[PDB]
Amino acid sequence: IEEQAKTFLDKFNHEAEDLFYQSSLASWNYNTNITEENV
Amino acid sequence: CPFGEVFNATRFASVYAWNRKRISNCVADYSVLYNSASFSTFKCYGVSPTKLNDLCFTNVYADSFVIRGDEVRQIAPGQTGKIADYNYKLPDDFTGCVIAWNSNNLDSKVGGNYNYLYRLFRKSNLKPFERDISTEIYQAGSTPCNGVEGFNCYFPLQSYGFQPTNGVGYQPYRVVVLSFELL
Amino acid sequence: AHLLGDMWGRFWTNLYSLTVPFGQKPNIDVTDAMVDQAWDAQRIFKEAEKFFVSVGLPNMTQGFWENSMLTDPGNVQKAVCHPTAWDLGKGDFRILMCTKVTMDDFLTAHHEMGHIQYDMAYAAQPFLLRNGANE
Ligand SMILES: *[C@@H]1O[C@H](CO)[C@@H](O[C@@H]2O[C@H](CO)[C@@H](O[C@@H]3O[C@H](CO)[C@@H](O)[C@H](O)[C@H]3NC(C)=O)[C@H](O)[C@H]2NC(C)=O)[C@H](O)[C@H]1NC(C)=O
Ligand SMILES: *[C@@H]1O[C@H](CO)[C@@H](O[C@@H]2O[C@H](CO)[C@@H](O)[C@H](O)[C@H]2NC(C)=O)[C@H](O)[C@H]1NC(C)=O
Ligand SMILES: *[C@@H]1O[C@H](CO)[C@@H](O)[C@H](O)[C@H]1NC(C)=O
Repeated sequence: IEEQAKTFLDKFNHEAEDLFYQSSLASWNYNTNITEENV
Repeated sequence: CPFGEVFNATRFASVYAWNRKRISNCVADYSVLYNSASFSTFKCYGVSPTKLNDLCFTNVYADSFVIRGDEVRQIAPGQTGKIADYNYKLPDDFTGCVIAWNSNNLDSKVGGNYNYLYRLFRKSNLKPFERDISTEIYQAGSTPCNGVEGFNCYFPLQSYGFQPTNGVGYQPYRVVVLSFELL
Repeated sequence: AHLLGDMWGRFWTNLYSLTVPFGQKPNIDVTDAMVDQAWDAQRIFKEAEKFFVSVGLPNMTQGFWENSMLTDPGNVQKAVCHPTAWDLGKGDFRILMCTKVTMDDFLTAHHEMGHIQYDMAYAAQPFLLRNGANE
């Protein structure tokens, strides 16, 4: 049913925004200061 | 009136289990509040702010919690959203005042402060000033799901992961809601 | 195919010195007027922010000014130097470039700020719809 999909995406929209953040914040620290302990 | 704790606390309270201090017989000076200029939001609803230091009630309640920056607009009479629906609901004839100030340096910590949760699923919106600290699993489409995540079903609490490098509107704000009542 | 200005003939932009219509007229270049008024690294973006507030678009987010790295650092710091605009999430927008005082990087400052103002506008949609409308 359609209302089950709305409750699916809200759970997604909260877990993704944090996991995309850190995964892109760590790509910033590699791009502006290169070590291999950043890669 | 001992506003000490109630304001300058070292650790606030979650948004899904707000606190509730019942200020009582005292000498309250809302001027030190009103003019402190440290507050980013000071709205008064039942009564304009300057006339507070000239009235008397029966009880003042003070509720305290921590939310995101752009969720301070749901702490008002007659709103909707994840916070006002089921975390903290204000009646439709509110009387007190709502105060809020940014607290990025105290509550946000590098790596993410995962200790500030909020409820994001409930059966029905809260009654005004009602509180719900249960954790019983949710319930998606018709199905048992005897305590256990999975297809259409999952915990009801999420956590702000606050970070210090978060644009405004994503940084933690501390909120205090004063509610004057007259039994 | 081997006389077009690059390896594949994709751009003909390296044929300008052979195909210039009037070579006795200098094509306008404001790089000397930038180093005659002591414009720092920060003036190029502050005049860029005044262009966008001139048309009715919001300011920079004020986290934009500390977190960003507008030049290569004062350290001899190994850091991929390539103009780009980042949208890390949670309303945190950063620009990474190594800007020199030139009208070339005066223009790509306006280009890279345009990616930011596009990013700041659709930040109220859900997460899976925060791209451009097509590629
Ligand atoms: C915990 O809450 C307290 C009550 O709001 C905060 O207290 C106040 O800090 C002010 C500094 O901005 C003090 O102000 C000044 O007071 C001196 C005399 O002490 C006057 O000469 C100055 O004119 C006056 N300046 C201003 C801004 O008008 C207040 O005196 C002080 N309130 C008290 C204690 O009576 C605390 O700041 C807060 N916790 C902390 C440490 O931040
Ligand atoms: C690149 O960044 C890393 C981490 O951000 C730096 O490495 C260490 O960072 C910690 C902070 O958590 C410091 O306490 C250490 O002193 C750092 N290591 C060293 C050897 O200094 C690293 O320093 C950065 N690169 C440069 C060139 O400074
Ligand atoms: C943008 O910032 C400038 C100062 O940096 C300020 O004067 C201006 O009012 C701001 N724009 C808006 C719409 O507030």
